[PDB]
Amino acid sequence: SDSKILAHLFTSGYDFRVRPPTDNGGPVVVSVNMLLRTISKIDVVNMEYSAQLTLRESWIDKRLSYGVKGDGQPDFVILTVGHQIWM
Amino acid sequence: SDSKILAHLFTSGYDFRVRPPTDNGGPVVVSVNMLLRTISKIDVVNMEYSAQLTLRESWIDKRLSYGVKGDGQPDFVILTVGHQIWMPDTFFPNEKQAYKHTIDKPNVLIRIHNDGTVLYSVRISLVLSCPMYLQYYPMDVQQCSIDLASYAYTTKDIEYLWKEHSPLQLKVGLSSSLPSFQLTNTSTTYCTSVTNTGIYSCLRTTIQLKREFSFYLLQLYIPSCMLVIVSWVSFWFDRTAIPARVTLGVTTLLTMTAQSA
Amino acid sequence: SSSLPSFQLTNTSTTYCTSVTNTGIYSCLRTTIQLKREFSFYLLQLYIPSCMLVIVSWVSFWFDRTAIPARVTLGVTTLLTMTAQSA
Amino acid sequence: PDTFFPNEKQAYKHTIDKPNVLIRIHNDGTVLYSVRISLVLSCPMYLQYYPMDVQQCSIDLASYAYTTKDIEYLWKEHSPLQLKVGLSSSLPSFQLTNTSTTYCTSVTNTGIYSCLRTTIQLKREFSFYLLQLYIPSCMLVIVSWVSFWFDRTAIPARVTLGVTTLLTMTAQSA
Amino acid sequence: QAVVTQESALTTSPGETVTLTCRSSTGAVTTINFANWVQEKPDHLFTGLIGGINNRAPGVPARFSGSLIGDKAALTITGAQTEDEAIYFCALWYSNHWVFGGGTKLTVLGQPKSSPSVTLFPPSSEELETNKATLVCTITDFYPGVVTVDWGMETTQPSKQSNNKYMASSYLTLTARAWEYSCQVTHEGHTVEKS
Amino acid sequence: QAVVTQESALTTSPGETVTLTCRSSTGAVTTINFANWVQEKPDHLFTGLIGGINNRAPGVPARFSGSLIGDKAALTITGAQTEDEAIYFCALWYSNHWVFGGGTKLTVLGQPKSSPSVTLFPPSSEELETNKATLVCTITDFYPGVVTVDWKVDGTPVTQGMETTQPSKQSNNKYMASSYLTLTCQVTHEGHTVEKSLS
Amino acid sequence: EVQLQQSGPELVRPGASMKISCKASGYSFTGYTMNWVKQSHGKNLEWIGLINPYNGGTSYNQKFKGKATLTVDKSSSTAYMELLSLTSEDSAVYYCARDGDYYRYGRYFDYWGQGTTLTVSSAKTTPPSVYPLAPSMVTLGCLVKGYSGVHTFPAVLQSDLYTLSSSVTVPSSTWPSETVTCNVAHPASSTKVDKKIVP
Amino acid sequence: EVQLQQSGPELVRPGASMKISCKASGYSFTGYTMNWVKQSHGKNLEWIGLINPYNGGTSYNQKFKGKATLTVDKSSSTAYMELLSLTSEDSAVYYCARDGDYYRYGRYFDYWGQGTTLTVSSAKTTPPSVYPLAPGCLVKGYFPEPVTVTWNSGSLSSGVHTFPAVLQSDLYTLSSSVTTVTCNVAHPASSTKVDKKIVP
Ligand SMILES: CC[C@H](C)[C@H]1O[C@]2(CC[C@@H]1C)C[C@@H]1C[C@@H](C/C=C(\C)[C@@H](O[C@H]3C[C@H](OC)[C@@H](O[C@H]4C[C@H](OC)[C@@H](O)[C@H](C)O4)[C@H](C)O3)[C@@H](C)/C=C/C=C3\CO[C@@H]4[C@H](O)C(C)=C[C@@H](C(=O)O1)[C@]34O)O2
Ligand SMILES: CC[C@H](C)[C@H]1O[C@]2(CC[C@@H]1C)C[C@@H]1C[C@@H](C/C=C(\C)[C@@H](O[C@H]3C[C@H](OC)[C@@H](O[C@H]4C[C@H](OC)[C@@H](O)[C@H](C)O4)[C@H](C)O3)[C@@H](C)/C=C/C=C3\CO[C@@H]4[C@H](O)C(C)=C[C@@H](C(=O)O1)[C@]34O)O2
Ligand SMILES: CC[C@H](C)[C@H]1O[C@]2(CC[C@@H]1C)C[C@@H]1C[C@@H](C/C=C(\C)[C@@H](O[C@H]3C[C@H](OC)[C@@H](O[C@H]4C[C@H](OC)[C@@H](O)[C@H](C)O4)[C@H](C)O3)[C@@H](C)/C=C/C=C3\CO[C@@H]4[C@H](O)C(C)=C[C@@H](C(=O)O1)[C@]34O)O2
Ligand SMILES: [Cl-]
Repeated sequence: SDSKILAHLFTSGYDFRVRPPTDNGGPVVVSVNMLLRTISKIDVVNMEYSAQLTLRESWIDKRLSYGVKGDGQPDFVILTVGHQIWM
Repeated sequence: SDSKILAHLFTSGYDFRVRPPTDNGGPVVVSVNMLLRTISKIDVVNMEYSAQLTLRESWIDKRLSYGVKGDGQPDFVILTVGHQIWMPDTFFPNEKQAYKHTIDKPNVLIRIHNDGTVLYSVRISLVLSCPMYLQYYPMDVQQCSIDLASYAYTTKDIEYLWKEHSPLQLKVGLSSSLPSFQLTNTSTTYCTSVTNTGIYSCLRTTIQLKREFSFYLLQLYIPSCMLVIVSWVSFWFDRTAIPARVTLGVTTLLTMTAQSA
Repeated sequence: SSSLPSFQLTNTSTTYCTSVTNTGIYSCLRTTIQLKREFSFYLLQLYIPSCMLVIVSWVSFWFDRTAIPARVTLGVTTLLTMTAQSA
Repeated sequence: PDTFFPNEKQAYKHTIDKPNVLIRIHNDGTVLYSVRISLVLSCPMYLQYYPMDVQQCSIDLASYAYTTKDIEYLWKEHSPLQLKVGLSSSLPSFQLTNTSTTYCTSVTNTGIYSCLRTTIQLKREFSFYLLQLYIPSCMLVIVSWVSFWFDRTAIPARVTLGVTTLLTMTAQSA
Repeated sequence: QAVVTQESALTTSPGETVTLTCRSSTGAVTTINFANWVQEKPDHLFTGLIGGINNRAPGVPARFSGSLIGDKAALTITGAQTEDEAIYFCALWYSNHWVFGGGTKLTVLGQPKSSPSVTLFPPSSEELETNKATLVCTITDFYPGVVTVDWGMETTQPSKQSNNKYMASSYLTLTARAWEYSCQVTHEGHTVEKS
Repeated sequence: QAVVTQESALTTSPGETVTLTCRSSTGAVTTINFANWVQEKPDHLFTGLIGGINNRAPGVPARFSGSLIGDKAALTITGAQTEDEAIYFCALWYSNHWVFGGGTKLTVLGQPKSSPSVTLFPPSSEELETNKATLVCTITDFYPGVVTVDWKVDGTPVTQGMETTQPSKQSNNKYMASSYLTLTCQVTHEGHTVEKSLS
Repeated sequence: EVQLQQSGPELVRPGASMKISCKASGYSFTGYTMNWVKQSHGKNLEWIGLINPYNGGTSYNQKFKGKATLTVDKSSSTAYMELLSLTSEDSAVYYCARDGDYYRYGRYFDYWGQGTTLTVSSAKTTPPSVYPLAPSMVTLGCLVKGYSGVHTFPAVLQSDLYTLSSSVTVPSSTWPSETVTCNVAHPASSTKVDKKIVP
Repeated sequence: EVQLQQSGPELVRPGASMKISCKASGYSFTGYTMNWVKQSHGKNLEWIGLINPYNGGTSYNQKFKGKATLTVDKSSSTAYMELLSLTSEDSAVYYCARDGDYYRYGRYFDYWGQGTTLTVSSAKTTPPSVYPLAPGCLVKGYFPEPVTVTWNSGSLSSGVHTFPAVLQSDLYTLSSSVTTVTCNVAHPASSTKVDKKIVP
């Protein structure tokens, strides 16, 4: 199922080096979420601080759509190792 | 034999990217064992501590079963280099830094039992964050934890459970490499949480560290009493020789400051 | 906040920092945290002990003007200590 | 052999230019393997006699995946542990008095693993503690005595001595 | 899909030890089912008892205890009490959601048992005229409040009376043409039946 | 599979030097066999002597010593003592488990050799009524206590239905034993044999 | 003591959508995640979904994906549930049940609310259609449709309307020798009918 | 001084399972790993397996994989051994032997226990059938042990040899020789004290 859906997406001609297409030629819009886990070692002498966070990026890549409307298929498929994607 | 058994398993169509199948579609259950080797560098300023442990994961992957009932074949075959296998993408949520040991051959072990049961063992050095509370600082107890959980797989695909018997073990030479504290108690718990990306299964081991007092007795309390007591021996000098009294009272006060600093 | 003992993370903001450079115009986000320095430490390690130090220099106003050795010993020790503390 | 160092906290192989390894395959099938390795090992120390103590630090070597049925370690028969000539000279603070070569095979939950253990014995050099601790403290105690020879009327002199030597004593210990 | 099964009802006296069971249709109840037990007192009062791994809700009496007896989840009340009389739902966790059971109606005995007084009424002429036929099988004076009607049908939920013997009514719906019959009530043993 | 072999029995006088050997069937005893030696005094008293690489148990006398003479494990008692008289088992380590030998019965001679007194009884007519036949062959007054019991029925040697007891110290510091046969008696000792038959 | 107080009962027409609340008090609201359970006459208890107050995060039962929308208002310590495209099947009692663990998911229930009764109906006032029923002591029945021994049983829901009967045991000697009748009133319809029970 | 004291002797019917103990004292119990050795009449000594008290870890002889289950109770310094599906072949003496090294496996034996004798027989309490041995006595088919024998009601006590008992039919059987004359047998397990005269 999932492994098959992934296979279908990359069996065709897909280039992770090519930016995702847009309807009006506009730019790829990347929505960003950010989760701070810890903020530590606030150095006043060197004026810097450390921080560990979780970056969360979300964009649309029509080339990767498999279910489209779906409603018969899994909402999302987890990308497994060995499949390149424009990021 | 072993090399042949391995060959048989991977000659067919096997995908290390595909989660192991289940009988009821349930999640892959990963049993976890944890062996603490050393707990060191307990930083109170940055509130973190280091620790080297051996992670031990065990799940079932029917696709990997070769002997099945076996009893004619080897109980388990050691997984050799060059054979990929689906593994729980576990990470340590409260880890700030982490290293695997790779001196000579990498320090890992993977066994594929005949029934498809997989054993995974790996040495890992960690630097974990441990928020500390110094309200009773000289005589306090801190509780530091190690959190373990899957990163990509949610509650429907992978579920962690502590091994049934002795989930957390300590190496014999652990307390001896930990001079400043006394590892009084340990606990093994679950920390599964519901996030914005889904519900993720999570384990949490906890050690309880009691701060050794002998140091603070000798370097803080004793010398302060000895310092206060000196300020009293000026009550026995004649009230006419004030220079002596001030010299005492002031030197003991100044020293007090330094000590606290 | 529990792993951040020395400060208090009072406010956070989410903003844009897109800029025009020599290689082009690049889109850019910027999150900002506001850190308020905890005072309890500076109260106990700086202010309190300095008042306690200044106040000591006053108890020499109550020694007879004939016993100057006592006054100098106080005034000088408190001044020297003041220096060390600041250092 | 997938050997690792059980009590190693950090470890590096040397790879400057060509990697620092050597593998020989003798005609009979005997293999020789030689590699430089830098280690940071944990060595629990006991400071009961701190100024004049001896510590014993060890290096443990054992297989990680292979159990007792597949791989067994044994120290070379002749001179299993050797020291380079310029070792004691790069170790100024201690004196490497004794070394031993032993086995530490243990039975774990994953099986019985073969294990070697070399041990060096470090004797702490005393000259430093003689000059920086003992001598100066005697010289400090002796000064507190020269106030027994001042007239009992001049107490300011006695207190100045007794207190300064006591305060200094504190600092030194700190 | 998956479905959870419980005893329709159980009976026990004050001080005894009763055990409710929760059965999974897909297989044996394992730890990853996180068997939960919920209690429902009269007037829609729900509260949790056991759940998760081996934890319990705040205040849950010591007599309540969970286990995995055989291949299903169990809830054992050691030393049943009067107030312990309620409806107990168990919930199993299947992958990403909860599935509740039918619930078990635990009765802690207080009054002597009573057989159900049944009476089966035929469809009157007014209904026949309407072209819709209705049957009524009224059940009065029984204890505890557990009866099972067996003949389109639709029986009402047990409701106590003035004499503390729960009562209920059964409705078998038909059409006048289909009309052109017997009700049997099985109550904790024998089976009263009338045609 | 693999089998460990030892001398059935050995003899030595107080002060002499005796050597027990332990043989591996798969090949020569190497260091990875961790040849162990265990002693069994009368009344089931086991204690270890040697084992592992080249270590010994707490208290094991200095006269005991291990080695790999030839291609098998050895246990040499230099200056045998009276109390040293016992049964010695050697155990070899094969990959993941121990395999014990038959054990060697070391006798420290404090008594003159004594040939066995073999008596063979005929199955009493009494027990024949039970439709069963049992031949008894009592062996007494021998030393050292190590006899081999072989039966024969009409020339041919008995292969099934035989059971002999382990030699046991009797009153006079000599050993005794019994041997039964099952239906519906030569004894080897120190070299010579004693036969008692009946028609 | 912790308390979860849910909004009052609601009556809404099909196609519309209403939102019930669950005001929490007596605990750190943002520390425990909230469940929503649906108890309908037709079926058992159903688990709708859950929301983590602190996190905003939600997880729905596939069944109610798109039917319910869990939200939370931190300021007022209230949990809300939207119900869209309401229909007949949505007529039930909706409980909210807190999770057991403190700032982590424990998968076990603590405290529930008193429940909120939601009625989704599209039928206007209708007069009760009364049909008499009849077969020591003889029991007589009276049937109300589509709206000593006095036993009125619960009211079902037949075809988007209600229906209950009424038993009444009396000495057989008072029937039909005496007129047994049953009064059927209905305030909302302003209609009272009588049906004489005849043999 | 170190000591390993094992549980008493046990008699159990086939199909059942019993557990023998080995209480250690006189040393840090958790520092030395324990072996279990089986000494049966039929064969030599067999090595069952070993357990590391400190670690919980175990390692069984392939032969006893599933027959024995080694465990340990740190609090009481005791090592236990379970024996499942007991049969005739399990009738033996089970010793426990400590390993030599301190907090490490040395592969050499220190101290053993006094041993535990396990008897697995579905046999019924049976009195001895005594037959005369003329050119000795023959206590036959008696269970359970022991049995005692005298000559001439105790008189003739010189030159009497009572031989070890044997398990020939699942029932013990021993004889006793000597150098009128009658032998007296006294089975205490069934209160059977039969005498048989010795005639030509
Ligand atoms: C006695 C204190 C008064 C104030 C005296 O202080 C002075 C002089 C003035 C007073 C009379 C000065 C003081 C030393 C003491 C003399 C003390 C010793 C010679 C030793 O200790 C004694 C007492 C000690 O038990 C308090 C006892 O340990 C027992 C009992 C304990 O349980 C109560 C138990 O835990 C323990 C395990 O076993 C011990 C065996 O023997 C010696 C150990 C003390 C060393 C002190 C110091 C070493 O470095 C510290 C630092 O560099 C500093 C700034 C000051 C020093 C000091 O404080 O110096 C210092 O803290 O005398
Ligand atoms: C009182 C100050 C004058 C100068 C006195 O100083 C001395 C003697 C001379 C003067 C009379 C010396 C001074 C201590 C004080 C006595 C103080 C205490 C015993 C404690 O504190 C008091 C007051 C404090 O509130 C100022 C109060 O906290 C409240 C109110 C605060 O809000 C205003 C609020 O934030 C807080 C949360 O709750 C507290 C409960 O109780 C004690 C806590 C003080 C310890 C002081 C020190 C500890 O290590 C410091 C360092 O090692 C050093 C060099 C000097 C010490 C010192 O400075 O020693 C030191 O800074 O007396
Ligand atoms: C003599 C001690 C008394 C207390 C005197 O102290 C003072 C004055 C008061 C007392 C009379 C002060 C003291 C110095 C001494 C004078 C000492 C020297 C000029 C030198 O040393 C002497 C003696 C020394 O042998 C003790 C001897 O080495 C021999 C014998 C040794 O075997 C016993 C053997 O190991 C060695 C290999 O060969 C040496 C050749 O010559 C000089 C080396 C001393 C330096 C001292 C110090 C240097 O930095 C230290 C620190 O910064 C400090 C805080 C105090 C200093 C001090 O302690 O100063 C200090 O520790 O006098
Ligand atoms: Cl000064």
